[PDB]
Amino acid sequence: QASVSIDAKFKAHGKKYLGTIGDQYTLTKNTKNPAIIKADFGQLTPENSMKWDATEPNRGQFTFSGSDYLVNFAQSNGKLIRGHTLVWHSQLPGWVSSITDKNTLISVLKNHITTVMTRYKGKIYAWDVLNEIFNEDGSLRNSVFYNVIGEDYVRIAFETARSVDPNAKLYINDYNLDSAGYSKVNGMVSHVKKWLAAGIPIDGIGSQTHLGAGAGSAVAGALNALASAGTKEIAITELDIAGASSTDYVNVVNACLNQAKCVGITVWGVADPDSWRSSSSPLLFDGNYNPKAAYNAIANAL
Ligand SMILES: O[C@@H]1[C@@H](O)[C@@H](O[C@@H]2CO[C@@H](O)[C@H](O)[C@H]2O)OC[C@H]1O
Ligand SMILES: O[C@@H]1[C@@H](O)[C@H](O)OC[C@H]1O
Repeated sequence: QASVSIDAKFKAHGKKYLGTIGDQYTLTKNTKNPAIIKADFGQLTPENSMKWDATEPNRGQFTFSGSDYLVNFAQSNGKLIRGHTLVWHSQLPGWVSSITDKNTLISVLKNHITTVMTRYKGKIYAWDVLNEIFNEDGSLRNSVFYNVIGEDYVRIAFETARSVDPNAKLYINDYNLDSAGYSKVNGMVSHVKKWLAAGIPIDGIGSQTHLGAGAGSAVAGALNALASAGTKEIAITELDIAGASSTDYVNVVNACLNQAKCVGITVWGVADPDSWRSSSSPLLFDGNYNPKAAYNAIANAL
């Protein structure tokens, strides 16, 4: 655990949290990891326990052991939680993707959203209702949901989510929204304006922010551009930067700090060895679960 909590320092600027991710393995693999989470972060996103493949492996049959643990740990330690993720084309059981009937897919889709959201109703700050539904060029991704249900699945998803748990912030998450003018950023903005104008309850836009070294400085403008979509809020949801330089991290932290709609940042992992991009050392803590230079730099910028 670092002595100075960046989550604390960020919140002091009026932000909601600066968090990270977790699940049974990482929260138990050693003493430092959970100690770091408790000491320096204020929000948690289940790394994999809440995805479709892990919550509904077989039609209408749920398995909540893993998610229950993540949620319970967070709730027990005063950490906000971001559910992730309800609708996505990846980490999706074959039984779902094989469905060809629209009404059948809608029934299933709603049942999944409901059963999962209901189980943690009132304990979830924000849900990534939809995840990565855009092609890089701004058009809608042709996932089973899009091919079978069509564009109406967006409305069906958010509206169901909104009714099941009106206390959660409904989000649409996506990566590569890292620079103003990027096709995906424009596609996200234009679609969201359309949807919001149609009455679809979209409370925020989630920007993963999985960056390469040197892409930090361009994040501020992307955030500004996303702000034009018109959602109540926005947030950096799955942050990690190859090289984890202090410059990239401070830039990204400032990108959020100086944008009124950015409620918080969630770093996709605690220490390097546990990173899904470990080979790039893209996290704030190293192999020894010790603060890297970037962590201290972020702290001193706040
Ligand atoms: O295998 C897991 C990965 O899928 C990853 O989780 C994913 C990373 O990519 C993002 O698009 C998704 O939003 C996120 O949930 O990180 C954990 C790995 O173990
Ligand atoms: O432990 C579970 C809890 O996490 C969930 O919120 O409500 C149902 C319980 O069984």
